Amino acid sequence: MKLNISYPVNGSQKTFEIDDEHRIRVFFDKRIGQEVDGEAVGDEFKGYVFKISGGNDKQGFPMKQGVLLPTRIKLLLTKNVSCYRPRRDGERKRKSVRGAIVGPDLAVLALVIVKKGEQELEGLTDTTVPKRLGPKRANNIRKFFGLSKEDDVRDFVIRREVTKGEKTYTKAPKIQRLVTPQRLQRKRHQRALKVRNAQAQREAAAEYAQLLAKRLSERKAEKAEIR
Amino acid sequence: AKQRQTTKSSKRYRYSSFKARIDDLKIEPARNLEKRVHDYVESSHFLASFDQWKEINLSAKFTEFAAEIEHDVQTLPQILYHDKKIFNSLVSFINFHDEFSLQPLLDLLAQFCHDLGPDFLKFYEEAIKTLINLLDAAIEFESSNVFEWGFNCLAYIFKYLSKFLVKKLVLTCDLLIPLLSHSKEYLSRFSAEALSFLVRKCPVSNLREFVRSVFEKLETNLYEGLLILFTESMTSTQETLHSKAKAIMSVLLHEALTKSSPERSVSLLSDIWMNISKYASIESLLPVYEVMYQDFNDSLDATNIDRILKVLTTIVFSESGRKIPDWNKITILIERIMSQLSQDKVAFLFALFIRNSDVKTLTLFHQKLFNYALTNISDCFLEFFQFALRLSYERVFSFNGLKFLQLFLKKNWQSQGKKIALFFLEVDDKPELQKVREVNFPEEFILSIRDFFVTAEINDSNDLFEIYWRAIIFKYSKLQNTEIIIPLLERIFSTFASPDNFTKDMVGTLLKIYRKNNLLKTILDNYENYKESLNFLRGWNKLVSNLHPSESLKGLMSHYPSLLLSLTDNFMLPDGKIRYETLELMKTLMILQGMQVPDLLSSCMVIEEIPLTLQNARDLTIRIKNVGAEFGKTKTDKLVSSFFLKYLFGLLTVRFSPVWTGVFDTLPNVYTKDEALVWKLVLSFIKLPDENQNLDYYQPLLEDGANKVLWDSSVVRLRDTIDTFSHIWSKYSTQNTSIISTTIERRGNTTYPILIRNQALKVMLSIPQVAENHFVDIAPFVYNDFKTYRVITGSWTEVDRNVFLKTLSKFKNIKNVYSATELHDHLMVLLGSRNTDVQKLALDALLAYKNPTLNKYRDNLKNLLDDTLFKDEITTFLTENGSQSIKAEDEKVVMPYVLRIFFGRAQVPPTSGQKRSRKIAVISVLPNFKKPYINDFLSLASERL
Amino acid sequence: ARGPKKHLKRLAAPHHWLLDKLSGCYAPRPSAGPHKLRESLPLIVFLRNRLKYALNGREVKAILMQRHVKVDGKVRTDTTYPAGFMDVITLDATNENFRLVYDVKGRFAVHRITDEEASYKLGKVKKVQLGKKGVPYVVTHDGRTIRYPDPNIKVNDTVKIDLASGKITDFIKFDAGKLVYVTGGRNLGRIGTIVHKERHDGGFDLVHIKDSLDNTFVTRLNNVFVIGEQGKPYISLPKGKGIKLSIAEERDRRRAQQ
RNA sequence: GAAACUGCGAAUGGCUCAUUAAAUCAGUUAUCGUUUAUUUGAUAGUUUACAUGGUAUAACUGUGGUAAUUCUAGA
RNA sequence: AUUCAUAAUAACUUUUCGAAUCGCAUGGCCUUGUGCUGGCGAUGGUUCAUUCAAAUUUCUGCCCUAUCAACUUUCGAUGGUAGGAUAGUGGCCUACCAUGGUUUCAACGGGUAACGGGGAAUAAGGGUUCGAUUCCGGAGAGGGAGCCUGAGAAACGGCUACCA
Ligand SMILES: [Mg+2]
Ligand SMILES: [Mg+2]
Ligand SMILES: [Mg+2]
Ligand SMILES: [Mg+2]
Ligand SMILES: [Mg+2]
Ligand SMILES: [Mg+2]
Ligand SMILES: [Mg+2]
Ligand SMILES: [Mg+2]
Ligand SMILES: [Mg+2]
Ligand SMILES: [Mg+2]
Ligand SMILES: [Mg+2]
Ligand SMILES: [Mg+2]
Ligand SMILES: [Mg+2]
Ligand SMILES: [Mg+2]
Ligand SMILES: [Mg+2]
Ligand SMILES: [Mg+2]
Ligand SMILES: [Mg+2]
Ligand SMILES: [Mg+2]
Repeated sequence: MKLNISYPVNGSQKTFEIDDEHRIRVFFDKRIGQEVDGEAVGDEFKGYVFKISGGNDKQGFPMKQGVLLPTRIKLLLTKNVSCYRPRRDGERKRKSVRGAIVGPDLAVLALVIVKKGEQELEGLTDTTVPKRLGPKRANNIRKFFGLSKEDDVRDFVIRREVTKGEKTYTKAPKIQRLVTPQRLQRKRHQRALKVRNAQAQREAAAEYAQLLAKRLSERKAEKAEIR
Repeated sequence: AKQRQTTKSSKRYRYSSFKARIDDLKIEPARNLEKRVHDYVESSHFLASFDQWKEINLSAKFTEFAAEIEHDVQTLPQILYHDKKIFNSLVSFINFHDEFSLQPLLDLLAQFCHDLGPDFLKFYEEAIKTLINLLDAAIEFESSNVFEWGFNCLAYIFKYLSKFLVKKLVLTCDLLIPLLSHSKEYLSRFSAEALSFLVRKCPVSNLREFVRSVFEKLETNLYEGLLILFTESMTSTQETLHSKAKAIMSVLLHEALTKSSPERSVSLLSDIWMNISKYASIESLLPVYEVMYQDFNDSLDATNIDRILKVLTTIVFSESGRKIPDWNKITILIERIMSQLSQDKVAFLFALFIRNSDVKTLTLFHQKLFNYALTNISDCFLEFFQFALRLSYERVFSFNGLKFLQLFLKKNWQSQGKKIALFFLEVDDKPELQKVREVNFPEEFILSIRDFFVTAEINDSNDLFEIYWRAIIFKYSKLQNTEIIIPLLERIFSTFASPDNFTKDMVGTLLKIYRKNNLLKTILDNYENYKESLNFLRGWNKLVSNLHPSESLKGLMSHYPSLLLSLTDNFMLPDGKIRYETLELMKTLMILQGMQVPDLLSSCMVIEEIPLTLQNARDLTIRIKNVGAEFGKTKTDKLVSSFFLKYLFGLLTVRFSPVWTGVFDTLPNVYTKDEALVWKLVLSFIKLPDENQNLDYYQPLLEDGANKVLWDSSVVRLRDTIDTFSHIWSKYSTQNTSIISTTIERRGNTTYPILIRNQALKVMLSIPQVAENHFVDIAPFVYNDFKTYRVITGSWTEVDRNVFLKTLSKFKNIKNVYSATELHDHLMVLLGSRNTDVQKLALDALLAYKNPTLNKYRDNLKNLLDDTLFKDEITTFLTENGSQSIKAEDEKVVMPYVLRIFFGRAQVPPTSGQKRSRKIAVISVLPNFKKPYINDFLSLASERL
Repeated sequence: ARGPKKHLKRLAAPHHWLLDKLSGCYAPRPSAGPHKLRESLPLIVFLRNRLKYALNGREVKAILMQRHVKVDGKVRTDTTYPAGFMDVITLDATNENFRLVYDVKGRFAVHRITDEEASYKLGKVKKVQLGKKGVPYVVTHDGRTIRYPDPNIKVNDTVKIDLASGKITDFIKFDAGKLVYVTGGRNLGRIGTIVHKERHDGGFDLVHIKDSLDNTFVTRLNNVFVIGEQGKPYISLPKGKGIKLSIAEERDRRRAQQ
């Protein structure tokens, strides 16, 4: 079966077609998350460690973690699970999914390089893929560059250059959770609003109390007159 | 903002801010070509507009105004006879400032002036005063339309009273000064446009009076107001100038060069020229060009020589030389100016000429251009040549500027030696100025400074400074410099055994002088105190790279076997460059010594060369991991082990997160090579923030050199270049402070990041067993509470302490540490900290001690820490006679932890209903405790007091 | 239905809006608001079918988004905002203030008022009760809650609310001899003076009202709105002064003025 | 300003009369027997801060399975 | 009319809320600091009230059939007590209790080509018949069964079984 091996440190990944059944059989009976020794797979993988993460069968159905069977089964999938994207809020769909036990009928098996062996793979270890995007939140920028609190993130924003024909310029992200005078003004206005509300309520309560006391006094006077 | 609504959406209705409307608004009624009501008249303009406004506006104020004035406006003669009452009512209703009714009133006011123009003159002053109050009132309540109505009415009055107002425009301007000088930019801008129409209509004779008055006024926002007013007057249409622009420019010019006019007037003229030059095309500007050039020729004089010079700088800089048709004319003007002043102005002029002039003209005049610089700018030629290099260095070289610099060096040689040191000091770093370095020097200095070098007293830093600037020049010397340098070298080592920061830099400067073995011996005699300095390393690197290997050098290297190891200490420094030179330096010593360079050294050098960017972020990580794998795989000697491990800690000092990932993975698998060394490196980094690192460096005698190099300009483009020129001038004015400051900038970095302790803590966490063995050195921090120190000078951050406590819990046998009981007691102190996370960390370390009784109750103690299960655990675990209650035999051991835990929970700010209930619970379990155990809790509360 | 409805058929719309039965199939459904659906006049009907200022719904929306309409001194931008009885509608650009008062026929009438009259409205006290923290409050017929009411104010009284500040200026007690306005039943829109209030515990109270012409009619208390003392209303009344007039005389005076 | 996340709507409208004989429905009551998005009005000084995390992912980059679907696996 | 509104005391909570949000604009104080303060709006948030609604509910009112006279109650039928569940009342369900409840004033059962009404036709009046069908209300989405989401669904141009 095909093997989709990913080296996450480099972010690289490549496929290997397999014909001999010895490596395929040492892959048999394993489970997603278990580790296998690359040398059993082949000399090119001597010294490597492969973690099983999933795969697809001869009919394309994916493997699902948590179901411990070597055969397909129809499972009722919901929000926030693999192998299913709900179209409608609260939607649940029962779909056939392959079990988590490796078997002969797996068309492709996905592997993650846990540890690098003595030899270097041409397409995985020898190449690197840069990250597509850089940090956006201010604290993430500081963490990435190890900046101090006094140092301003504004000067350490990663900028990417774009050329359109002969024209050229640069683009940078919008930081969120950046301390700006507008946020301070909003906080101050909110505090002032709440304080003023409290004072107004106290004044109104006091005036009502005075009115009640005056009415109470005059009615008591009238009762005294009646006596 | 900066990306204004250039691309409009498909929405039919869009929101627009008041500032947006104001910015787009422009006061010029004539451009509007829409049909106007007053164009068609049967009786009068006022009546024609009066009936229409009755139809459209229904405001209460306008309705009241209409009724009062309806009867008296039926005919033009009736309006004339009743003009007084009509104007009073119009003024009265406008003062109410009712926006619903302003538009009809303001329009009618203009049409009122239209009917009886010459008669309106007696009303003129009141009408303008009313508008000024309205526009001032309009600032309070936002409405862009109100401003549009008001200023168009002002513009209309100007159009109808154009003849009379022009005769006394100075009076009209006098009324509008509050508007032209108002704080708001737009109110001044709008008024300027309205007054601009009158100016373009003026006769030349009347204009000359007006320009004189405003320039007299110029001697807040008035300068900007005049700037907008005049530039609007000349500009008529896109890439085109008004026909009258010739006379206005000529009249503005003649006054500006007139001695009586203030210098601000010429600067005002300069700012005008930038605006119109930018606005107008070449063809529209040709007629304007000739009038100045003729006037400059006609009015050239000694008194106005500076003023003409300043405006000429304005022309050359404006849009570079693109707008200038014929540079040859300017060159003739420049020659006439030189034949008939301020040095700085010319330096600014010629430098811009070099950059902006066409190639053909400069070829004809480059030779005369530089000879003039030697003629008068020879006093400040260095400031000039620097500015010329910054503007266009390549052009200066092409036109033989270096040769003239040689002549300047050989002409003004004695008076400004130190300035030459500053200039050549600044230009070394730039590679493009390599040709300037290749310039040969006049020999007479190289004898003179050498003569002082042969007999120089060095007993204080002040004496040392004298050699430094002479040393900087001496590098270009060709007269066998090595023989002279060496005697000074032994002198400086002998006189200052313990160098300061400044002394180290000079030694590198002195080494930098050397050009293609004894001097190698001299540096080897005293290098332990100079390895850290970057300049010293660079000079040493240039030396050894120059020397060719031979058996004699092998003997020199043999005499000092500890050389290689000592240099390894540099790899812990916070500076990338210093490490790189040490790597380059270390390699060539291996060539001179003949010992084979390990491949690890080459690989580490490559890593330093890789830029620190997100694109290269991953690439850096693999390289560090790969070399680490190589280092672990291949057995090596102590030097390689000392090399690589120190280099790894150097990578921690780097401020790039990907670098940290590689080293943090590499170090735990390679520390076994030298466990003692790695601990020393970790220990040092922990103590670096506590250690106070201050760069103490010589301060030369302060120089009071400062002056206004150039005039101030409102336009940003000219001002920035002026600031650049002045910065160079100020730098050269104080040569001692400039020379000394430049050295500081290029010295390098010595201040470790304050977080460096955190990096070492991560290393310690990854390898607890090393910390456990070496607990002796790390013990004091716990007993000091991680506070330097009764007032506390500094203390560890909360994150740092948290990582520290993790390491303690990870020790395999905490019980057998150097001071277990004292650590155990202090872990008691942390167990009761108000922060529950600290308490959990302390408990984990306490559970690291193997005690059978505590293990029996390990779960209950943990549950007490957890906020969710805190309440139920108290009732089940601590209830007297409970099934799960602590046994009496084990009560002695567990109870102190229980009491101290509850103490921390008791310190929570009892601030929310859940939190308040928590404080009530912790006090309510006290009666369950025996009285001796109740007593100790009270003691714990009183211990802090 | 599985939830709240959002459409209103023209035939099912309130009769007093006077909507064409063939203009379309649907009528404006008043959104939730101060007044009930059947006792409210949406702004679209008022601006289009009554004032004729707008020719269709879209133009009404254009007017509203320009923020030219104010209800009780507040700008409203909802086409189907349920303006109702004793509501003040202010148009500054046109300079009018309208008070929504039923005519004798039982329909909301275009009644223009002065600014000083537009500064205040009237509210029937639907409820009085102590709120949280022991703060008394009164709920009026238009959903306004006013805290710290005058203690003498009780249910069925009328309170003069100042729009700018939303506070009670004066009040009228519900007593015999008071001037009242009918807001329901086939006597809707009439005006008279209270004569007697018949009470039935556990049932609907009945009120006898005498007009200026000496005619008497009985109406449930829920449809009575005190508007002042006899001869001294606190608001300007529409033409006809809430007097019901017969059909024959209607023919008569139409002929006379014609 | 595509895509995606987020919020709202999709329980309105339109169609048909199968079941249903105190059921539906009409009129007339009650909630002191309860839920109520939204509108409208009131209503909260008692709760590193110049502002916290991934305990995190989509869109996106890239490697793939299935004959096939508004299928989706690994990184 | 209330154990109502509200308030108070003592504790309780895998226990909430009490603004880490956004647009436009740049005013006022000064000890001149990117110091302090400050405007017009949007979106959220506890509780109360109002509104749109929902749920249940009190009384009266349905065509033919007595050659349908007794029905309901074992497996809730009538009612009491306690609990569970419900947004909530309530045999709605559970456990223990009693033997109750409707009926010749037609229960119960059967038929209905029975969705109900506003209305339509005819007639002199009484009546007879029609009303799927422009509005109101109820039920459904081939037939039964069960559900996530959401304020609101037992939704079907949402999901899951079984039957065809
Ligand atoms: Mg952009
Ligand atoms: Mg009642
Ligand atoms: Mg969504
Ligand atoms: Mg049927
Ligand atoms: Mg039946
Ligand atoms: Mg019934
Ligand atoms: Mg909504
Ligand atoms: Mg609200
Ligand atoms: Mg992923
Ligand atoms: Mg019960
Ligand atoms: Mg039972
Ligand atoms: Mg029928
Ligand atoms: Mg029907
Ligand atoms: Mg349905
Ligand atoms: Mg069908
Ligand atoms: Mg269904
Ligand atoms: Mg369908
Ligand atoms: Mg449907």
